[PDB]
Amino acid sequence: APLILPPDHPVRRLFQR
Amino acid sequence: ADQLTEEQIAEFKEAFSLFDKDGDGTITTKELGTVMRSLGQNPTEAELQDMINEVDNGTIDFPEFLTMMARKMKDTDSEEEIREAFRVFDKDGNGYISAAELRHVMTNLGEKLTDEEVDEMIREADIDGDGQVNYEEFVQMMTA
Ligand SMILES: [Ca+2]
Ligand SMILES: [Ca+2]
Repeated sequence: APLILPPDHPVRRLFQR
Repeated sequence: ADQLTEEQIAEFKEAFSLFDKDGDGTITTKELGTVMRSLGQNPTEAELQDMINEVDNGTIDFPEFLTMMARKMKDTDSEEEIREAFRVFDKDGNGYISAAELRHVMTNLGEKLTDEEVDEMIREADIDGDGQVNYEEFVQMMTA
């Protein structure tokens, strides 16, 4: 089970390719 | 997630109108600086000029001012989260992020990338060419 990051998190913005 | 409270907005309004010479509701660059110094900060010439042009003569009204203050809140929260993330990515705590550390943390965050893709991200963010990503290179990588 992977960690759940908030939508406004910079790391999730890094996921964007 | 984090937003400006009614208390803060009211305080921003009072600080805005306290240094508005006319009753127009639009302050200049010089007047904006005095507002900032009343809010416990101290920006410079270029900083004040960059803030006033980011939200559009060289004058701004309160709705544009509140927009600028909201963006400051958004940026200061992103700055610490990047600082938080760096300590997580830096598994051994040596002050650098290796390709192995990057791949491991990405796995726990539902991000399965190939070893080549990881090498690319490191190669892309590595300015001084040490082989690993330090905090300075990490910030630029996260800000984009
Ligand atoms: Ca490390
Ligand atoms: Ca480096």
